[PDB]
Amino acid sequence: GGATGRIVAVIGAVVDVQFDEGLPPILNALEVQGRETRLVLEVAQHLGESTVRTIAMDGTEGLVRGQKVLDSGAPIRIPVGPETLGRIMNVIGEPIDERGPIKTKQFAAIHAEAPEFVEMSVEQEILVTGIKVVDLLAPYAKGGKIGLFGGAGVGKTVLIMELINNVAKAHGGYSVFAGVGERTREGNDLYHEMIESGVINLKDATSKVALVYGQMNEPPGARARVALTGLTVAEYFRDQEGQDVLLFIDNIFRFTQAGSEVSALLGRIPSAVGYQPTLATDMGTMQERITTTKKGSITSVQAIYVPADDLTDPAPATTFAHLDATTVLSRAIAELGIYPAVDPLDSTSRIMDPNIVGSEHYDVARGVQKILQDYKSLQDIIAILGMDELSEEDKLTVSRARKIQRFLSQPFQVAEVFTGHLGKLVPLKETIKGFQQILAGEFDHLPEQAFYMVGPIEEAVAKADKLAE
Amino acid sequence: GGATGRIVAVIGAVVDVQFDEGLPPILNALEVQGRETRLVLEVAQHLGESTVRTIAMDGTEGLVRGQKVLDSGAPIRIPVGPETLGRIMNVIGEPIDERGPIKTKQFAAIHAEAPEFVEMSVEQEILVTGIKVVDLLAPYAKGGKIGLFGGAGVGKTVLIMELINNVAKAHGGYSVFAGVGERTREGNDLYHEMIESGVINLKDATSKVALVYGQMNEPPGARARVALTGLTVAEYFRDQEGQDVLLFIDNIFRFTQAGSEVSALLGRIPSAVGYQPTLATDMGTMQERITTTKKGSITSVQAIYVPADDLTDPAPATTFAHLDATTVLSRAIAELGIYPAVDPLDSTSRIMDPNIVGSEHYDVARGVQKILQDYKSLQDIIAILGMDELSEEDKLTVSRARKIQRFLSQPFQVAEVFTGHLGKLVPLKETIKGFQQILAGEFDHLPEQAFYMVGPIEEAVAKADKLAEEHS
Amino acid sequence: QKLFVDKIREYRTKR
Amino acid sequence: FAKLVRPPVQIYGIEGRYATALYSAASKQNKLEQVEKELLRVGQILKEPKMAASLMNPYVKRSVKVKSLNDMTAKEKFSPLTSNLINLLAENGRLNNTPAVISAFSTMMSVHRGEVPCTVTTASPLDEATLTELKTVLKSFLSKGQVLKLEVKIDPSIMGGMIVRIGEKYVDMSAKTKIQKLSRAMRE
Amino acid sequence: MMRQKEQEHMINWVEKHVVQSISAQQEKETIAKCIADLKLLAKKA
Amino acid sequence: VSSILEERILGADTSVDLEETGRVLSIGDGIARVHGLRNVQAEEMVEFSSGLKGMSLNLEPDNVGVVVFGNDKLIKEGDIVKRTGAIVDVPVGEELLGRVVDALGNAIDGKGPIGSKARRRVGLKAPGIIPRISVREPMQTGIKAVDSLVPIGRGQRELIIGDRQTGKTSIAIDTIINQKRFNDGTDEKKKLYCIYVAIGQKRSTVAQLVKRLTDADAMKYTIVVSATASDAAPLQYLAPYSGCSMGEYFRDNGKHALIIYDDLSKQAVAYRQMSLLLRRPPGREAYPGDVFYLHSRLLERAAKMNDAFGGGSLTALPVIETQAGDVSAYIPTNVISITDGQIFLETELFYKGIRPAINVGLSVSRVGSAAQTRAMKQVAGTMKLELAQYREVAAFAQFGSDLDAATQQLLSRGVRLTELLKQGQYSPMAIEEQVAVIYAGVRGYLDKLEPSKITKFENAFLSHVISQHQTLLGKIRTDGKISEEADAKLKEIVTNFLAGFEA
Amino acid sequence: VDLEETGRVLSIGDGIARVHGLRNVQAEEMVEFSSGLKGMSLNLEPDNVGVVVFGNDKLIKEGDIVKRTGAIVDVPVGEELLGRVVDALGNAIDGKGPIGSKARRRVGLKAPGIIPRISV
Ligand SMILES: Nc1ncnc2c1ncn2[C@@H]1O[C@H](COP(=O)(O)OP(=O)(O)O)[C@@H](O)[C@H]1O
Ligand SMILES: Nc1ncnc2c1ncn2[C@@H]1O[C@H](COP(=O)(O)OP(=O)(O)O)[C@@H](O)[C@H]1O
Ligand SMILES: Nc1ncnc2c1ncn2[C@@H]1O[C@H](COP(=O)(O)OP(=O)(O)O)[C@@H](O)[C@H]1O
Ligand SMILES: [Mg+2]
Repeated sequence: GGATGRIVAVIGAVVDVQFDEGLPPILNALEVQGRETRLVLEVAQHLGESTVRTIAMDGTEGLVRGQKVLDSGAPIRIPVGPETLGRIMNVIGEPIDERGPIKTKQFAAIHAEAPEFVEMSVEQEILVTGIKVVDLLAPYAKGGKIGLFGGAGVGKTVLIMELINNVAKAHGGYSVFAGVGERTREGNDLYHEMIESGVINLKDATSKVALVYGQMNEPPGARARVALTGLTVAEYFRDQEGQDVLLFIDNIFRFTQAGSEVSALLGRIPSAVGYQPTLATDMGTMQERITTTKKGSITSVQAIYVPADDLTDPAPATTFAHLDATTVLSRAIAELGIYPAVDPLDSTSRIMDPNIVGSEHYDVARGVQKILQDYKSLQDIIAILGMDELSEEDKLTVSRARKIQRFLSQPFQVAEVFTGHLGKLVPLKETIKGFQQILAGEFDHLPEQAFYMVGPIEEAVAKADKLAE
Repeated sequence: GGATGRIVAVIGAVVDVQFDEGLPPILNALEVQGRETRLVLEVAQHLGESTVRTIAMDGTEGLVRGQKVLDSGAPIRIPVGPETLGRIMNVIGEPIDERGPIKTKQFAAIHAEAPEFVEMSVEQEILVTGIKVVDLLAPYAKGGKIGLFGGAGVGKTVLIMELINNVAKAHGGYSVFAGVGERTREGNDLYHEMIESGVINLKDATSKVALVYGQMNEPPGARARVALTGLTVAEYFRDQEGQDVLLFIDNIFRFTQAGSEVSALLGRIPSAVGYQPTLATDMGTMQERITTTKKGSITSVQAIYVPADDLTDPAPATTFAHLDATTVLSRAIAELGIYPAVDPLDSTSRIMDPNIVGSEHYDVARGVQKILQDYKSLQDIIAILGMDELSEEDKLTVSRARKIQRFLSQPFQVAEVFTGHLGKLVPLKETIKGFQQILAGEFDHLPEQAFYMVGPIEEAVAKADKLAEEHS
Repeated sequence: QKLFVDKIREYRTKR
Repeated sequence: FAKLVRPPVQIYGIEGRYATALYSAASKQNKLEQVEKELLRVGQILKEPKMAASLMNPYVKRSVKVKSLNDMTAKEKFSPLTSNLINLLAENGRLNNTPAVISAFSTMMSVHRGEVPCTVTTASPLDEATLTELKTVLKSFLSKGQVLKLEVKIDPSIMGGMIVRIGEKYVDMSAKTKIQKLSRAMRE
Repeated sequence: MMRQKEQEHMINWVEKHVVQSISAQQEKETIAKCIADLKLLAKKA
Repeated sequence: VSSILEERILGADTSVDLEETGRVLSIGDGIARVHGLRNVQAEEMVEFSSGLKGMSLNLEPDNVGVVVFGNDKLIKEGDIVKRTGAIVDVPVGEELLGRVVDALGNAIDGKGPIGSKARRRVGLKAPGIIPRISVREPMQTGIKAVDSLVPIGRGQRELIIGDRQTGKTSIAIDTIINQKRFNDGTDEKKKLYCIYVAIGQKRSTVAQLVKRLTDADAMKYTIVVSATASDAAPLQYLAPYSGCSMGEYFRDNGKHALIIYDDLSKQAVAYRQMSLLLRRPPGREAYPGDVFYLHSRLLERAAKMNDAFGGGSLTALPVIETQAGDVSAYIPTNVISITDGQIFLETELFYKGIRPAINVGLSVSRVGSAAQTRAMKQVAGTMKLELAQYREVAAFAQFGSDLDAATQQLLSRGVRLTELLKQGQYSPMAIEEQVAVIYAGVRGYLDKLEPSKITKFENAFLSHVISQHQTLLGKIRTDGKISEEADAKLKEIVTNFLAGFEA
Repeated sequence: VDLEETGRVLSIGDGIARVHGLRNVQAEEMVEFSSGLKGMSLNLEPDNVGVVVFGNDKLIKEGDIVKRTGAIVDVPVGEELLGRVVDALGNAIDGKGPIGSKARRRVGLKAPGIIPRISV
């Protein structure tokens, strides 16, 4: 099986290897020797005289024309078990936390089919994360593809820190982080914060998050397939562990960037805006592998970059097509000053139905969305003449909607250094009561800054008493 | 000496010449024989065996396949020296004014290397060109590259003729005009203007400006090598004579566009908007040779066409990168009636620095730009609503801004046929004093019609008094 | 040591 | 597919592809020098002006080209390797490329003999004792069991001389490049 | 600048004189040293 | 003369050796298809016989695309190309300080040869998650706006993005000129070795830049690396990797270093020229695929090192221009995506009057208050929140929507802090004067004081505090936090100076 | 017959007739198709000549015999073209009889230099 071949042409990832004795099928792993490290190749197309066109994951500074590769029968196999929890591995399967090897028994192959239609689960139960704008305007699903979009500087990483904290500590099962082209210091702060919070235990096997981290400066074969490594680890924690597992993939747009870079170099015609033609198919495979099945329950929060706040880029549009409950993280509401600058007027939910969550929660959510959507056209009425001629009731609903929009902001516990405020936790019933109490007309007299950075409605009462007297 | 090879493929400039024994290096000048006029080709790429891919500079008509070509073995050696002042030449070195051949002693090659970093002049004396908008907002650098951006019919050529008729009188240094891809009408008018103005002299050896013309009737290989011609003439007059030369190159987008046409024929992959991949470095070498050095001074005013008024086009963008004083001779300010329609916001100069131009000039210039930026925001509000929505502060800013924006305009000497006014040469201190008075707001009673095509501020006071008296 | 000793000799002659 | 028999020098391009196919076939059926001498005879044939004028010209109706080359094969009784080779080159229309595939397969067979294409520039017309001792030390210098095929060229420009390229390895004691190395040394 | 331009004049005259002499120098110890060098690379190869 | 003789005749070995070569096919436009190098390794420095290097990329079975380091006239078809034997490398030392070095190692400034000792491979792999530790030190720039809204960390990358002619290179040189007072001081942790990689600029701009740095006495932190316009496209391509390798040398020795990548879009366009000449398929705006991988390597070569790995930091700040402010173009989206800190200049504030022209809410520093001093953190968070409030209330009340006392308070404090953040060119100030002046602006005492009079307030206030309050500023900068006695003392001094300002 | 002065259309496609041989041709030359049509020989290549036609491609087959004229692209000219509708090549399409042109002006010469010009 271990058939040897010859590197004959080298451009980045895109490396042509000539086999004449044993030809590996597509999506495989070739071990290039001659390097002081190992080099791995993801085999793709076979062009002739048998030629695999592989994508090379480490930097190809120094590959000789005519080198010897070894061929194994692996799509790519990684160490996977309960041993790989407190340890950071990268896409080839190897630890980059400098703690020796990973001593496991069984491995796992990175490439598999999305399971079957008959194994798709059907239950939908609400997940409450403690965030206000999540809990009433786009609630999450235990067993659903949660996605949070945003540009650059809108607050996706601080939001994913708050979800990791506030959910991975409120979880008896396991966790899997996947840093897919995330910058190295933010993942380093993640690893040190995980150690100091205790979800990673460096002394024994009492950890419950498994970290797979491919840096943002790796060749595109190592920056596309590292998301699939996170999928494989979290599938094993869902397939035959028998455990509720959650996977945090930050930031699946490096996946599509990596695919567009190799498709520039592989010899495929550029599609629409400049990405690969196989965008929807490749991301359909790697987003339909990650879903809850009848064997186990897996919930996937995905931090998903959009380029310069352009939601009509085809890769965020197809990513919208794959989710269950998205959350837009705009920038304009942070130019206002609300953090994270969350758009719920562009956010979705499969979970938000009057039988699933309730009628009270649904009606206060649609009331908040109705009064914030009306505030836009009413604000454009304001923008020419001012607050003079609207009406009694029109100025009243403008001030009420502005008060709600200031009440959507919530101090994160992980972001007590950006604003200085300590940060609070808000249950679901308190969010329902607070927004129903602002819509009910109780707080028409308090100023807009009394509701700005608060938790419950009692915190808004206390801040109004502090500002007044 | 030379090597006889064979033309085997012909597209314009791009002529693939077969050499089997004597293939010459890149950037060579090799003449096609059997022709009426000498058909100098320029060797680039050797592509196969034998295959020099030459660019052909003249009439490609009649180039039979398999035609004998004599390789001379040098880059394009042209005449230089003091024997080229008052004498027109084109890119081969040939005199095209029908006075006779060049009687100079030495030849300089068209292709050269830039002056190194080791010896570069870093001093900046202010060039005051008698124009109010220039000397106020983007004053020129005596010894730096100056660029006149703008579209079609925006007044670039008229501004160049003002710059010759104003600055070229001052520099005793030998000037060099290079026309690249412009009207032959303008080169003709410029040649007779240089005769009549005494700047050249057809009966003596004491002329002052050399002329190179590669006008827009020429095939693209020719227009891709005119700036190199006039530039190595002016580079002779810098290095081996030590003079303070002026270099008036109109219109460097024709150089870049001829490069794009040739490269579309050269089989290179098209870059962005439709240009060549070598837009940064071909123009890079050509602009780095246009530099003031320790051995002498170049003050190079160059007009740079923009295609369809796009400043985001790659050739104007890299030319913004390669300059020391830009001037965005816009069109919309000529729709408003101001000539030249120099956008002064997007025009800057490297020399504007309070440790150079003084504190008074800097404060007046930045106040003028502040008032015009506030006027741009307020003209958004005015264009929607109207001027009856502004406060007293906003209306005094709008009124001072329209007064300043009319007072930037002046009549030039060369454009006296279009307007009625004579040529106004405004000194520097009168520009500072006039804009300082209008900015400080001592003229809140004169009409804005009194600042149009004026010059000095006393002419504005006199125009307002004459307007009131003719209404009296 | 063929060429550079001849160059040494010419360094002497220019010296 | 079938196991394509590896040629010693990978000549690339179209003509190298035809030549590697022909080499693998002739090495399966083990008649390599026979196919080489037959391709040399073909390359002698297709330089005749009547045959090459009939072949390079279009509007001689490709079926008639295939018929003419099959009749020329059946007249001079080629082996069943080069018969199907000339028929395949006629069917694909790359009869323009047949002297280049003959050159490429001749190169592959000359490496199959073991020759090394040695290049030497003495930069002066050298004598026979120099050539004898040079071939002696160079035959000792190359490898075991391989035969060299050397060529010499001259030019008065490069002073001194004796550059030797043997099998990509290029030893260079030319006086000009010695002055160039001392030139990079002296400018610093 | 004195030592710089004298250095440039010196180095260019040295190179020109080297071209002038070694362009007209042949006595076959060049070729003898070269075949000795091929012999030395043979012994070490 | 005689020393020149002996160094010429002893330095060159003339040690001839059998060596891999290959003849040259098409030498097109700086690219050369070379036939023969069957043992060349990918991206290797190789050498054309006229004495000029090239870099072997795009290894194909036909031929190797070597792209030349310089002029193209000096190469014919059919000449040899010798393998040097190693990856392209940069000679790095601390004797390379204060000397303009052409992009490989070749110091083209007329001050003798470089006394290098430590050769370094230029395409090295950046450190992983364990050798890095987070930002800790406050990388100060001397700009009030940068150090009070978007502060830099020693350990960090932070863009300077704008449009052309806005003040981005001037911000970079303010950042350079600030750090003189930390070099000539005492702590090694404060000291600065910076590398200014000028990509694709003109030689006279680099010459006047060296003039400004020499006149400001900057030439001991600084290492200027010029790959100008006349240099070849691989010299412009490879120059910021060279500056990164020099910064990595200082970082892995344990000295706090930085690199300013001036005009990083010129590297992007030079690599576009290289790919389109080596016949790679074009992607978007004719830039190829891996431009993000290019800048991603280049910019993730920098973060703070572990305390067991010397403790040296690197601060990458690349300067990037857009065209017509289009942030959505390919290179700005890629280079915003790789970096985290980014300083946005819109230009309408440059013509409106604030200098340096940070137009602001687009600009963000993700490390935030962690990269400030304790005093600036205690003062300037409410300033950022107030500027956010001011911007949004002025944006909807452009016409006078509703003016209570709160809205005129917001516009008053916002306009006054806007004129606080104005600062002249090439005048960086230390952190303690910034804490003093933003204390005088945010903590009252300036809210009703006629916004045209803020600049004379700045000048007379800095003159006052540098006149008889030097030891108190020493207390502020050495104690870290601004103490409560120093707080009430600053209150008293700003009140006394408000009297002397209305005197 | 002769590949020196005549040639055969290899592939007329969208607007280009790639004609084989035609060795005596020169660049930018009016070369006429035996369909009665004209064209101008543009880019010369070592295998073929790219002649762009002066009419529709419908009238031209493959292998239709192409013949050189012997002169660069011209148009008939003179005062005998006054009063008259001509085609772009010079043929009178007004139907009132042929033209009486004697001279023959080349269609692609250069504009005059800056000296034979004088201003308006
Ligand atoms: N709850 C919050 N409170 C204050 N600031 C926040 C909050 N959430 C996000 N931010 C801001 O978001 C920025 C971090 O952005 P980041 O998430 O790293 O970018 P991206 O969204 O592209 O991943 C910081 O400047 C921080 O101030
Ligand atoms: N000072 C001026 N006064 C009046 N008209 C002017 C002035 N400057 C330029 N123009 C107008 O601009 C035109 C000249 O533009 P020009 O520079 O020749 O176009 P191009 O930029 O294509 O060369 C003239 O028609 C003239 O009407
Ligand atoms: N703080 C400042 N005060 C005054 N002028 C400034 C300041 N900062 C920048 N400038 C202006 O910015 C210009 C330089 O811009 P620069 O940084 O060179 O942009 P680019 O590098 O894109 O050309 C100078 O003309 C200078 O007047
Ligand atoms: Mg700059």
